[PDB]
Amino acid sequence: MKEFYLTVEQIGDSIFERYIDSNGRERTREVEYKPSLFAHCPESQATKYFDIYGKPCTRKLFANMRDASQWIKRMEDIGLEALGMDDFKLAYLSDTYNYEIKYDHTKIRVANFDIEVTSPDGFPEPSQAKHPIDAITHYDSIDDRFYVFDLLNSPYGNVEEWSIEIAAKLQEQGGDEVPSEIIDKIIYMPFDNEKELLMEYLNFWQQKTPVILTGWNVESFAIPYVYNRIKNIFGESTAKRLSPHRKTRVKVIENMYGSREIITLFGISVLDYIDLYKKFSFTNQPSYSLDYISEFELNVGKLKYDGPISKLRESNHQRYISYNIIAVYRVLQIDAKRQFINLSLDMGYYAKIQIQSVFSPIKTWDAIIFNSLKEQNKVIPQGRSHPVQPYPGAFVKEPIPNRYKYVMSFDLTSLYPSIIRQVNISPETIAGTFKVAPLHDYINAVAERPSDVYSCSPNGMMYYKDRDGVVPTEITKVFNQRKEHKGYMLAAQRNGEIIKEALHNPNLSVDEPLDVDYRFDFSDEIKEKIKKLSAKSLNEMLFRAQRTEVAGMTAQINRKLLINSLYGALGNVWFRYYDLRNATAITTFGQMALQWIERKVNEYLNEVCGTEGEAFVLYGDTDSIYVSADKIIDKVGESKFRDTNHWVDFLDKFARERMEPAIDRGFREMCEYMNNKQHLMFMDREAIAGPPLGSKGIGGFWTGKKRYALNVWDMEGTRYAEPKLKIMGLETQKSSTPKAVQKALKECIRRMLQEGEESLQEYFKEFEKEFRQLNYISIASVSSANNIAKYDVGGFPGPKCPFHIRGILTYNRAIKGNIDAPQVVEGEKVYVLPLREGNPFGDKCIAWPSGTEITDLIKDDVLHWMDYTVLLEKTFIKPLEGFTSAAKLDYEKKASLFDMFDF
DNA sequence: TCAGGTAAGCAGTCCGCG
DNA sequence: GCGGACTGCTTAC
Ligand SMILES: Nc1ccn([C@H]2C[C@H](O)[C@@H](COP(=O)(O)OP(=O)(O)OP(=O)(O)O)O2)c(=O)n1
Ligand SMILES: [Ca+2]
Ligand SMILES: [Ca+2]
Ligand SMILES: [Ca+2]
Repeated sequence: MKEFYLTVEQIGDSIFERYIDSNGRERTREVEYKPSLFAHCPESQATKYFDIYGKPCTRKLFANMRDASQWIKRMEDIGLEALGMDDFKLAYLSDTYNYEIKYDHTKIRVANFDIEVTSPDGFPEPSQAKHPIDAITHYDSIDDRFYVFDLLNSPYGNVEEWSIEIAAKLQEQGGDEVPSEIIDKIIYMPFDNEKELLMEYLNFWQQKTPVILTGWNVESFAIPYVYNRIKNIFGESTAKRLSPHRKTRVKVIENMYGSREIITLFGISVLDYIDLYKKFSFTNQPSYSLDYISEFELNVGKLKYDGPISKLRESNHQRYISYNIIAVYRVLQIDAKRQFINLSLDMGYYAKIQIQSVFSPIKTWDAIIFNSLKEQNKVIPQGRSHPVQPYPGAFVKEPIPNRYKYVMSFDLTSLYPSIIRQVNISPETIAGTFKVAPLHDYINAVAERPSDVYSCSPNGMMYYKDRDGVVPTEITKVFNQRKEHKGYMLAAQRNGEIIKEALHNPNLSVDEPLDVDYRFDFSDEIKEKIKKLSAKSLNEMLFRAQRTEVAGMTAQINRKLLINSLYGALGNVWFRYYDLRNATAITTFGQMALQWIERKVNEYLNEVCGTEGEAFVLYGDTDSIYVSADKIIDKVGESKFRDTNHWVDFLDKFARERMEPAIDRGFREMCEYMNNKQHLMFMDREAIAGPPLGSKGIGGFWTGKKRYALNVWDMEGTRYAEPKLKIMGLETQKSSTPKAVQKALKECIRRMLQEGEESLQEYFKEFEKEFRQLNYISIASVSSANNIAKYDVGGFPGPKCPFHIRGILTYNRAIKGNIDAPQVVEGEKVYVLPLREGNPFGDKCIAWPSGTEITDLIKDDVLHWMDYTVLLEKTFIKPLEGFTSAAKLDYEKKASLFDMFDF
C-alpha cells in the first residue's frame, strides 16, 4: 500500500513523524529535515523557481530548520521578502507525500475518552487538578473496545466493583441500560489506588497511542486535567508520556474577554468533538452539554441520577461508572451520524496538514495552495502584517412587509466560489484597475464596458484571462467534490419522501427493510417493493435514508464551508493571500449579479404578463430572489387545478422551461459585459411555495430583511409528502427563544400559512389560556453571557447592564456562600426568567446555566415568582404581533355587527 | 468564544421629547 | 411611549 502520515511535528531541528508504512504498520521516525526557502534573484541568473508573479527566485537550502527561521528574521531586518513555506512540517509533508494521499482509516487509531473527577468544593479546575481521577473510559477504534479504568479507593469514598451484569439490565430492573451492542466490548479494570490506575493508563496509552484524540470537552477539561493530575502526582516527565515524543507545551488560548490554558501533546491530533460540532453541525444550541446534544442528535433519554454529581460516586458508584461508559458511547453515536471525524480526515489528508488544522481554513488553504504551486516549481510569497479593515459585503433587498400567496425562489449555485472562478480572481491574476461608475450604472447596463482585454468586477478590478489563477483552480476541485456529495444528499432526501408516501399504506405483513444504497434515486423495482412493505420495515428504511441524508449533508455543507472560507480568507489579515481588492471584487460582483438579475426577471415577467414597471421580485438576499407567482397562477385560474400538486407542477415547469432560460440569458449578457473568463452564474429554482388549494392559508409572509416564512411544497427538486415550513430569521429559528414558545410560534405560523386567520385566532386563544402550565425550562429565554465582571458592581448591576447579565448577578447573590452550587460560566449560555415585583431575589430577572435544572436551593422560589405575564408578552405576543401585522391578519377576533343575536 | 467573511434583525439601556 | 445611539446577541447569507 501507499504510505501515509498520521501525525507530524517539528521539535527543534527534527521532524517527528508517525506514519503508516507500505506494509500497513504504524511507525515513527525522526528526520533531520533540511528546509528550503527562496529569495528573488537577477533575471540573468538561470533558475527553475519563480514566484507567483513570474519573478525569478533562487532556492536556499538550509543545514537545519533553525537556520531557516533565523534567515527569515534577518531578511526582515534587511527589509527583503523571504519567500517559501515557513511552516516546515508542511514542506516536509509536501516532499514526503508528493502524491494524492489515499488513507486507510482502519489503520488510524482514533481514541475517545472521558474522565470522572469527584469534587466536593465546586468545579474541579484542570489547571489545579487537586482531586483524584476516579474513572476513565477510553474507547480505541482499532480494538473496538471500551477500556474502563475504575478507582475503587479514594479519599472521597471507598466503593465496590462495577457490575457489568447490573449495567446491562433495564432501568426497570434497577440497571443502567448500557446498550447491549457495547456490553461485550467493555474491558473493565478496577484499581485499589489512583497511582496504579494512572500508571496503568499510561502503559496502556504507550501501547495504544491515539493518533486522533476526541471526546467531549477533552481539549478544555479531560486532557489538561489528566496531564496536570499526573504531573502533580508523579512529576513532569511522567505526564509528558501522553506525548509519543515526550514533548508537551502549555498553550494559552486567548479570546476577547480572557484566556484559558490547554495542553499541546506533540505527536497527537486532538479533535475535541464539541469543537467539531460547533464548526461543522450548523446548529446554534441553547446548551452544549453532552446530554443536551445527545438528546438533540440521537433522541436518547436524559441520563438520570439522584443528588449532585459530587455525591454520585459515593451513593451510586454502579451508575457513576455506567454513565461514564455511556458518555463515551454517545460521542461515538453522534459521530456515526454526523461523521465529522471522517470529514476531518478527508480534509486534512487532501490539504496535507496536521489533521487538527481543519479548524483553520486559512491553514488548510495555505497548504492546498502551496502544494499546488510547488507542483509547478512556483514559490509562495511571504506572509505579511495587515491592519484589520472593514469592507463591503452582500446586497439585501428591503421587502414590503406583507403576506405573499404564491412564491417561487431562485438561488445562485455556490455564488462566491462561482464568482472567483468566473472572474478569475486570484493573487497572481490581478491585471490592473478600471475607472468605476456607480454600481447602479452597471446594474442597469448604462456604464461603459470596463475592459475589452481583461475579466472585470464592478469594484474596478481587472483579471487575466489567459489562464486560471491558483485560487480558481483549487477552489474548483473542492467545489466539484461538494457537488458530488450534495447529489447524494438530495437523492437520499428524495428517497426519504418516497418512503413517507408508502407509509400512508403500510402492508400487514412481516418482512425486512430492503438492502439499498440511499445515495441514489430508487429504481422502479425498489419503488414497487417498497409499496409492499410493512410499517416496521418502511420506518427502518426511512431512518436509514435520513442517516444517509445527514451523511451527505455533512460532506457537502462543509465542503461548501471550506470554499466559502477561501473567499473569507481573502478578507482575513492572517491569510498569505489576504487582499481586500480581491475580497471586495467578489462581494461587489455579487451585489451587481443579484440586482442585475432582479431587473432581468422583472423585465421578463412584465413582458409575459403584459404590464410595465411592476415588481415581481419581492425580495432578495446576497444571491437569491423571491418571485411573486400570483399573476402566473391567476392567468391559468385557480379553478383549473385538480389539487395542490397540480399547480406545484405547473410552477415547477414554468420555472424550469421559461424562467431559468430567461435568467441564463440575462447572466450570459452580464458575463460578456464584465468580459469574464467563464459564465458560471447558474441560478436555479429553489422553493415553490403557496397555501393548500382551496384553503384560507396565506402561503407566506415577510416582516423585513432576513425575516420571512413560506409554506413549501417543493425544494430543489424534492417534492414533499407533506408541505414544509421554511422559516428564516423569525423567533422560531432563534436559540434565544424559549423552546415551548418556538413550538407555539411555529404552530401559529403553520396555521397562518396553511389554514388562515380563524385557525390562528383559535390557537392563540388556547395558548394564552394554558401556557402557565408549561415547564419553566421550556419557557425560559436563552443567551450567551459575556463580560459578567464588567457589569458586576458589588454584586449588583452596573450602568448599562444587559438584562441577561442582570439575571446572572441576581442568581449569584441568591447562591452566595454555596461552594457546591452550579456556577454560571463566563462565555457560555444561561436560561433567563423574568421575576414579578416584590420577589425575594431583589430584581426583575434571574439566570442560571443553560441545559440544567436551576439548583433546588432556589428553584421553588423562582417558580413561585416567575413573571408569566411578562414572559408571554415579550417572547410570544410581541413576535406574533410582528408576524400578524406584516401579514395583515388579527390574532384576536375583532368585534363585528353580528355580536350579538340569538336573544 | 482559537480556528474564514459582511448585513442586519430584535432586546434592552439610557434618555430625550416641551 | 417611542425613537435614536449604543451594546449585546443572534440570525441569513
Ligand atoms: N457561511 C457562509 C454562507 C454564505 N456566505 C456567502 C458565500 C456564498 O456563496 C453566498 C451565498 O450563500 P448561500 O447560503 O446561498 O450558499 P452558496 O451559494 O455558496 O451555496 P449553495 O447555494 O450552492 O448551497 O454567501 C459566506 O461567505 N459564508
Ligand atoms: Ca446560493
Ligand atoms: Ca403498501
Ligand atoms: Ca441563498
